[PDB]
Amino acid sequence: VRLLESGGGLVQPGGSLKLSCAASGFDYSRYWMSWVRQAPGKGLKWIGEINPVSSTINYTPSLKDKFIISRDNAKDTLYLQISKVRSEDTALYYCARLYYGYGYWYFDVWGAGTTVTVSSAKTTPPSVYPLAPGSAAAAASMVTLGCLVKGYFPEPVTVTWNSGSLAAGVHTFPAVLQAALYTLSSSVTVPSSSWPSETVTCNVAHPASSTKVDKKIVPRA
Amino acid sequence: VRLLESGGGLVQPGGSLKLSCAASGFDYSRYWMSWVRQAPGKGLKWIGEINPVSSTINYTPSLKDKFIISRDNAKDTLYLQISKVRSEDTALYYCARLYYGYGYWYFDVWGAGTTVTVSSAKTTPPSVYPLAPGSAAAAASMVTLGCLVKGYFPEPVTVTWNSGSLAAGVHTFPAVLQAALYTLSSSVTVPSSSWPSETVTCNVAHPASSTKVDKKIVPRA
Amino acid sequence: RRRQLIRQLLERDKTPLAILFMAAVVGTLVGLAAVAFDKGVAWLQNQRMGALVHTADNYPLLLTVAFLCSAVLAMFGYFLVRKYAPEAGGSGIPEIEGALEDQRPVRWWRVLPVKFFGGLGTLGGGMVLGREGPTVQIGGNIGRMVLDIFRLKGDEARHTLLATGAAAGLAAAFNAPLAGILFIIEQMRPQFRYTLISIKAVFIGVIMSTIMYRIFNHEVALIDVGKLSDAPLNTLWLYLILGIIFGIFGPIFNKWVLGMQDLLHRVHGGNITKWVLMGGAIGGLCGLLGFVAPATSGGGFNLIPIATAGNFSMGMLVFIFVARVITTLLCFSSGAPGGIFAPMLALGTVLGTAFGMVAVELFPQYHLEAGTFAIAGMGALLAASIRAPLTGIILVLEMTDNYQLILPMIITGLGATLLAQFTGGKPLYSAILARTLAKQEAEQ
Amino acid sequence: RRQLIRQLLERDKTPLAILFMAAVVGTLVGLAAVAFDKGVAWLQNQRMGALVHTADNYPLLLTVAFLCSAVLAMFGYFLVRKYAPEAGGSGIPEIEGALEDQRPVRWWRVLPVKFFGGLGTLGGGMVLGREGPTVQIGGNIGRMVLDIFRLKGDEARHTLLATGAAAGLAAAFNAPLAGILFIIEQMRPQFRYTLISIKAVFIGVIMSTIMYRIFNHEVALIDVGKLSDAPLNTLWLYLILGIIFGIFGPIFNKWVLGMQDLLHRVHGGNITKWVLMGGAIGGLCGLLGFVAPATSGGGFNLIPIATAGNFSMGMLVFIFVARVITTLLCFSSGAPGGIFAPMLALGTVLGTAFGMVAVELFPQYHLEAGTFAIAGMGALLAASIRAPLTGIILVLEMTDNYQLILPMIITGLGATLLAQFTGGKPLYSAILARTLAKQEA
Amino acid sequence: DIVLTQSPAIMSAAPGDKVTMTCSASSSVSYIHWYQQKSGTSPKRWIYDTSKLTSGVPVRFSGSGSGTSYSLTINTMEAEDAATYYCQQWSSHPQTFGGGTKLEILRADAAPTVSIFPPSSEQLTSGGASVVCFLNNFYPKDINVKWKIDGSERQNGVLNSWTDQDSKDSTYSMSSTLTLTKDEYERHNSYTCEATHKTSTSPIVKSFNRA
Amino acid sequence: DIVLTQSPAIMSAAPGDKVTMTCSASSSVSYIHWYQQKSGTSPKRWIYDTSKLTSGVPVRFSGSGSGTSYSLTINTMEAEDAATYYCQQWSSHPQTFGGGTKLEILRADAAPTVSIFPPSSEQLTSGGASVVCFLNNFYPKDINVKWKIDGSERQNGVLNSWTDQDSKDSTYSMSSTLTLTKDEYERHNSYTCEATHKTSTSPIVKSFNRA
Repeated sequence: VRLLESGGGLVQPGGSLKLSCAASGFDYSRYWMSWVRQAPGKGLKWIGEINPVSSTINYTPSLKDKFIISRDNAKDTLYLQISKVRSEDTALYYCARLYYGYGYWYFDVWGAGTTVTVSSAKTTPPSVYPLAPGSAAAAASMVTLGCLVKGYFPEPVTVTWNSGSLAAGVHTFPAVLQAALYTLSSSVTVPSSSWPSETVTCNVAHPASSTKVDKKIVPRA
Repeated sequence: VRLLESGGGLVQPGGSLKLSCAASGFDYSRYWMSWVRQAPGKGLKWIGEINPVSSTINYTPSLKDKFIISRDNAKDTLYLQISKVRSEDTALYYCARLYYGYGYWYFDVWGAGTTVTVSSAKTTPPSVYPLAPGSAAAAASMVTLGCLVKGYFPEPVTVTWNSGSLAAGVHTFPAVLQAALYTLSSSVTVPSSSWPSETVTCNVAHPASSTKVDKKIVPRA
Repeated sequence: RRRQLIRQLLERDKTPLAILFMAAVVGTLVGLAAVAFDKGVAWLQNQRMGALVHTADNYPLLLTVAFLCSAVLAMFGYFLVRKYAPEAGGSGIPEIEGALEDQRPVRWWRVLPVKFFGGLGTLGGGMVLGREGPTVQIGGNIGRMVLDIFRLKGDEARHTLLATGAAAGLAAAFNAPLAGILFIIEQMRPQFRYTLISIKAVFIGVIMSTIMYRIFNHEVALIDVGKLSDAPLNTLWLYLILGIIFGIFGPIFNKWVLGMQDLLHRVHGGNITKWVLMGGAIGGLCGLLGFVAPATSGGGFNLIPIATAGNFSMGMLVFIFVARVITTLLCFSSGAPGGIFAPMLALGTVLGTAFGMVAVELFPQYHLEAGTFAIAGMGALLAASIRAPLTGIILVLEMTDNYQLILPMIITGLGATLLAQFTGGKPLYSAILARTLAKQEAEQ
Repeated sequence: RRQLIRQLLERDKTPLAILFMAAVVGTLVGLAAVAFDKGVAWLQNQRMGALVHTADNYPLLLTVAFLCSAVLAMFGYFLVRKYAPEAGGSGIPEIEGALEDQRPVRWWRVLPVKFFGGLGTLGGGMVLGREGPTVQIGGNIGRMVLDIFRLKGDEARHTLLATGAAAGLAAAFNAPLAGILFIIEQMRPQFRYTLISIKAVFIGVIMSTIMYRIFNHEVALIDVGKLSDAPLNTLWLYLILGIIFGIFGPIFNKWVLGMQDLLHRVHGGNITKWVLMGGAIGGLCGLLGFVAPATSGGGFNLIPIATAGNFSMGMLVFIFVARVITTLLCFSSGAPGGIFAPMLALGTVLGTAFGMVAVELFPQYHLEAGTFAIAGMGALLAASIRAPLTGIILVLEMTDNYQLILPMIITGLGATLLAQFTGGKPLYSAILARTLAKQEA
Repeated sequence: DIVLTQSPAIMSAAPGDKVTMTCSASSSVSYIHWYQQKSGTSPKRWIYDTSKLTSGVPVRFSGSGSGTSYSLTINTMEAEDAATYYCQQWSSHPQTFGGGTKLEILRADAAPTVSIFPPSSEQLTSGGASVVCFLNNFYPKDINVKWKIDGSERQNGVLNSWTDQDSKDSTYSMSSTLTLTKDEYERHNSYTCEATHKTSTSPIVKSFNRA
Repeated sequence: DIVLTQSPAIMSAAPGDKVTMTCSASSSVSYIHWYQQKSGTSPKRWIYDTSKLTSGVPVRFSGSGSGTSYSLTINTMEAEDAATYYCQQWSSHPQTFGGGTKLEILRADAAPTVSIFPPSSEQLTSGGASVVCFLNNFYPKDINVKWKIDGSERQNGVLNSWTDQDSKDSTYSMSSTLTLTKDEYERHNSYTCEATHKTSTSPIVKSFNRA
């Protein structure tokens, strides 16, 4: 059974959008469906629920038209409209299948989720800067490299080393926001023998702005 | 309920084509589905049937693989794949949902049909030419116009007038074949006090090339 | 007591072939009869809708041919009962129960034509009456006829073919084979002595009349309601309450139907002319109501799926219940031909949904659907008035087909039977037999 | 006439004390059956756990299959022979007698004997049901509370004995209506009128069903999904299927009966030779529960597999023949555990067999064997134990294909008729007659 | 596979006539069905199990018979019944259909409406030249078309096409189409279309002139 | 609505250790549910109705309680047990979750592999200069960072970013980036980067000079 929700992304404050959770691998009727959002680095909150015949739709204590839950059994999909949006609505939204045991209800199965970002900041591609060690660097057992992905909006970027084939010794640190732009750095630690002799490249994709960049780490000559 | 079969058209002799038939408006399980064909200007011959769990599939006196019938309950679709096509296999192919009264089974709801033409020739989108009357015409209570559809292969086409909102007073004449190409014309008849003072357009649609042509009938300059 | 039982146990389930073959012929006749009967009532309800079409303009003139159509059909019904067979008024189940205790006669030559053509009239006019009454009673007589016609001997053959007819009667009325049988072996049987009712013979009867029903009524169900939701364990207690509510109400209803019999006996004073005329007045009212608010009148099978779906508002439900309680009494209590079985399903459905609705908003955490409570409460009034729960539970189960709700259905049903007992209520069918038997030791 | 009027108004009047005690019986029966069913699984589990630890050496694993079941069978047969001989075999014949007062209800003895006895025979994967144990245990539990609470009367005696037996069947099959209907179809003295309060039986069945559902919710005993419908021009084929079950029903009865006798010679009533023969059968079952699992075990696992039409015709015939044998060897040899269940598993197998032949015979009928499987499931119960109304409803409650009601009845009845006309007898009443006549000999 | 042969392959009656067509089987069958296929339309299950009508079938229809013989009967035919009716059995697998009974309607006369059309200037930019002449709504079906380029008769590849009988007015319609080349067309001036029908002794003509 | 607060917000335990979080409710609740959310994935249903394990949960897990106080437990922890555990009631409407308890793999202390990087030549060809300083592979997550420009402290323009615990060795990492204008960066020479961990009293200085 698979839950797969889309519709996330960047929205302007006081805007609105329509997330969609498409279901596969079970009789989509018979089941109650639900939305649960998770604010960044915060707790899980219940948005609402809806029965198969869509004849009962319940929301959380939250003002009037804010959320409009609907479903289309014919397409096997669940919808959620969020209205007059603010920064608080910026969260990861999972849809969920509802079930019981004794009759005390649980959120059975979840989708991966979609991230809604609510900010008036404009979409901005990242600048990628290779981090080769300085001319004073006395080589140890290993060697640390890296590249800086500064100045982008919004999340996410994906940073993989040698198209992911250099899977080990990586650290892609959380991004930080400053003045309406994001910044993160990624470090790959490889053995003393491994670089500069073999070529180390970082691949940065920021699809939010159609940015695909490979940036090669060459030593400071 | 509605059975809307498709994927027919032109095949070279000895080839193969996969017919679909997309159900909607009933629980598509519970129902054996069927395929019945009708060669032009002739009668009805059953091809095969298929119980919902695909555990019983029966065909008509044919060859060991002549026809192949399957179904995707998740898509609600019924399929027919025909092998090594001779000219007897040139027909209109109906998918029919099967049911019974006292227990002797019948063909409950029939589709619209897809037409399969086994021929050497090539797929040719039609040409559509508007036919307003000769400049000096005795335009009485009723003005008759039509449009000419020619140079297409294969069959069929559909002609509606003003997206079908114009229905009464229309004759669409059966296509005639000349040098491996078909030709027909339709003839709408409206009040003289309703043209050119109003838009009259013919909507020719040839599914084989996936081509629509919409020709507005301009009074001759 | 020991050596006799060994002879008995080896001679158990031994039914004479003659009885069994005659049980089969009973069923067939009962079914066809019930089929024909059901085809009659529809045809008559049809002409009645055909008249309203002919006079669709003039508002008060349409309301007249609504009343006078049902009136004339009711009057023709009440008359046939009063003039030719008084025993075949009301339900007819109490009469058959007595016939099994040998304390009632089975005037087949009389009842068949009276009940059949009589019912056609009262049911055809759209009065709030069931088909069971007619079909169960007719069913018994059909079974008595073939006993007489083929002059079969014995207690067994007499009780059995009387019973199998009664069962095939209920079965053909509800497309409910199991319900028919269970009705006979839950009520119907002398609850005070051991009877020679061959249970295997009842079966063959029920089968044949069910087949006969299915020949003419295939592909369309009496009640379609689709598969409702399940019932979680922590919800069951709500069905117990629903049962208790039916339990206090059950006998309160019985007193009303009983009292209303008497209170309407004064209006005509046992006089055929005043009775028939009163009869047409109720009938006419039903045909009138079968237009101005059709939910109030009629058998009630139409509003069952509509209520279960939760398509009525709470206001509209309360109204329907109150108006149906009234209409159900006026028709049955006034001794018109036609059972009170069916309207008692229609009544319990309406109450079940009412309770469901209040539950739903009271307990959002339970994720309720009133339709589950409607189905639980459907055969609940049958379980607290007629006091045949096992028959009511199965009858519902056979018509609604929501087996997953078996527990709630039992819990409510039993909850009704217990409180219906502890509030001093009596099996409405047995209470009427006792009333008519005591009235016979009073005029004699 | 005047006594009937006093009777009719005093109808369905059950003393509150009986009813409250009926409720307490059910609870106890359920819990017991629940715990019993959790035992059998636990023991079948360790049995699979042993085969894991010796999965390499082929004949070595076949030994721990045999000796595992043997030791559990021997523990079973012993507990019966040494402490309560009345609680061998099914136990339903015993309870039927208890209702005719022609049998005692030694509850102090049977409960521990039947419980821990069953756990052994069932746990070893022998071809036996749970009903036997749960129905009998159910009755005893109801007798216990009569005695412990010293309740007076025939009503109170017969009622609490019956509601326990019903709550016993219910909890064994998650089938509330089947339990009730069993009591009021067989179980009741079919020759005199009894004071069995039907309303009281309900309360018992309810409580033990709730008890079952608390511990076993969300998982059904038999899942089979919604099968196809049955066209009227098809019904006659179910009549034939019934007649086939009808001729075979009593023939089976003879064999279970005769096999009881022919196995009584093997041990001659001697506890030492009995128990050792008991472990030999048990061992064979645990052995067969690996080399061909369909031949051994209760049979609930092969019902859905047969109904789906997943066996071939060959595989079916084999399974039937093999199960005929294994069913007799286990039950006829007086091991604790009912023959109810394996008779479902027997009828399903025969049902499918008939279905398959029908399918290719009549392509015009658009058949599905699974419909004939479900018709034939409770058919052997209808021709051997001769309780069709209970069989029909038991299937209906477990398979949930109400649309097949008419075929199910027609087969069921077709079975009961021909099982009657070929001089067969209610296998449960035939055994009571056997034990009562052996008592005055 | 039972071979069903249908009584009249084509039959013609006038509204108000009782009509009975037939289905005869090579072997014995039971509970056959009937399908209505109206012109250029998918079949519709009309009658089933010998005599039960589908829902929404007018009561004028009825089925009957047994064994080898089966009949469909329209008691008082109406003109909206112009279809081809197929019988089909499935009492013996595999199922098999009949050949049809094209029911044709006899009605009163109706004179054709003639419309002449010159080649469009689009088609002239294509090199071809087709002069189209509709003759719509006439009864009976038999009609004679005629082509006169500059008075002189032409038959060098005209194409005729008739509709099926109409379901509501029971009339026919015909299209006649003259095909030339650009220069061929342009080396003539006056085209005419001559229609000869039962309704009028003197032929109806529609003509057009480049001049 | 009902409030659920979880006891150890964050906690650590070595593999094979009795792990025990609490879920205390504001009002009275019955039959609660536990969810296991690993980093960067769906929450998964772990424990339901106070105590029932889900179809696939290893038996080392368990939970119990009643009324107002409930708890989850791991007899013998594993690596595959590090995640946030979210309790959730629905005995009252609306349903509410806990704040979560984050379970982390406790391990032997580790000193950071400090690395300092000079602003890329490209970033400078844009007017900006970021001095990255990586603090990699250490335990616990407690570390302090201090920048020294020309041997003098700098608290303005620094951005630190800790990773969550490592999936291969369960050591934290951190990155400190100091950001300047080229002009500002170019009027200085020495750039130092100090890590004040638990594993040493004297901080691991790593620096470079523009000469």
